Amino acid sequence: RKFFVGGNWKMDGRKQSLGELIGTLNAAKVPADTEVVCAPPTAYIDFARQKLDPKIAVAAQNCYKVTNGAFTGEISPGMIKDCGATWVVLGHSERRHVFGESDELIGQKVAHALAEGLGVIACIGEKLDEREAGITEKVVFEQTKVIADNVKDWSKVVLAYEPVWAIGTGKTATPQQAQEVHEKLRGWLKSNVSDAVAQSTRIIYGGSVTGATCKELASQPDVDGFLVGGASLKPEFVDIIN
Amino acid sequence: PSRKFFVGGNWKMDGRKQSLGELIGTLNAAKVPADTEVVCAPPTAYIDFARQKLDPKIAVAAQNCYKVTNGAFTGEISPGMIKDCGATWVVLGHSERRHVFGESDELIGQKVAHALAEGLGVIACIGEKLDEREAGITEKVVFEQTKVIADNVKDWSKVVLAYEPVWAIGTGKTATPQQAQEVHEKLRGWLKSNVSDAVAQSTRIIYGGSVTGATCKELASQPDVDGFLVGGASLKPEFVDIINA
Repeated sequence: RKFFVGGNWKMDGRKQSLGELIGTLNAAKVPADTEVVCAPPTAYIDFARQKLDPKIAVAAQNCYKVTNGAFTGEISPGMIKDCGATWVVLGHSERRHVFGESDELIGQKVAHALAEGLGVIACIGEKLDEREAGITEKVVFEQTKVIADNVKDWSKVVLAYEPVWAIGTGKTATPQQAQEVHEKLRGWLKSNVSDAVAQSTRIIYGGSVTGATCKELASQPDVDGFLVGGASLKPEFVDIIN
Repeated sequence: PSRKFFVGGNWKMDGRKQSLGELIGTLNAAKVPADTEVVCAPPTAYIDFARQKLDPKIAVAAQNCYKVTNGAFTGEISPGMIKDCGATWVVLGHSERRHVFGESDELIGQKVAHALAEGLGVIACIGEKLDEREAGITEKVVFEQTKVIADNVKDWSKVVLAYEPVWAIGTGKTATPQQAQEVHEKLRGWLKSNVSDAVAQSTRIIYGGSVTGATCKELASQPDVDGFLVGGASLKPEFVDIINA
């Protein structure tokens, strides 16, 4: 499986700050066995695609489902494609847990984005209370199932496990924990979909990853990459890529 | 002095470079009169593209924004971002935001204050729904909406008010030019009563009801109508005719 690194550029964006990042990425080495995706704020997808080296892909942070009037609402897959992005991030923790996007809405979005010919980074994760309460497997699995129900071809899908307790709470993950949760994901895919799908499908980690903690996580047999939050905005993002 | 005629195009669409670029091309090629202030509000995804094709004379607006932010960057575009992308206006309180996405009067006020703080112009939308109008409360509803905006405005220099007769949009009710003038006249009066004579005389109040190439000139002739917030016609060639009303 090709190693997969995504950068979730959640920020109060500017052409100057974004430009600097891009210049840095453009000058950076992308290892040959690696696929890199950057997701700017929506206003900057076009700008980013224009400045970024084609070696690096662009993702939208979100999209809407089949549109129903209401254009002031979210960017459509058509727009995302039009602006030259080839991926979308869906079910990201912030959308799930701050903005209240439903499991069903996410599944609908995945289906729509895929139909419109985008790649999908589909995000799942348990909350802390859930972690402690021994319902992590049940929670991620149900989340995955709804995403899975909306995927015909997995070739353009990447799963991102984001244990929420790894944003905004006081607890930390380890290469061990990542493997456990990650290993289980593949098993669900193997029984539920296919062994071929389970083998080829990248499962990336989205807990808070830093240049400090990236290498051990990468070494795990079932961690195929990262969905990076704050670190994506830093020079250490390059270290993460490598 | 006379209020400068103001025309905004509310480009609510599933946007494309090709269609948008063509529309901008048409505007660039048109003889936009010096005496008309023209503003185009594309989808967010196209907040930097238009400003890269449209004529400098033409001004770009965001369709919405957020108030003070905290985390949650995936949320609405900020005023800083809008400015950064070269837009100098934002449309706030648009009926679609109020009546479909449920934006509160309070939220709109916070947005107005923040947008102005950050150096943007504001197109502030007000208007009454059909039940409100039937119940005889048109003035009450629009005055209250206007009060909320007003409470968040210090300098009116960079504000334009747009009256949207929500009651006559998608309902089967038709607003007559006479009806539009009545609402516009009342709103100016509120400004006079509640802010200043100078503000009342100087503030553009633009019409956000259905306007077309065939109807623009009669509407523009109304004494208290300072221009338009153009919806669907703004995506069409007759948008130039409207500009020239």
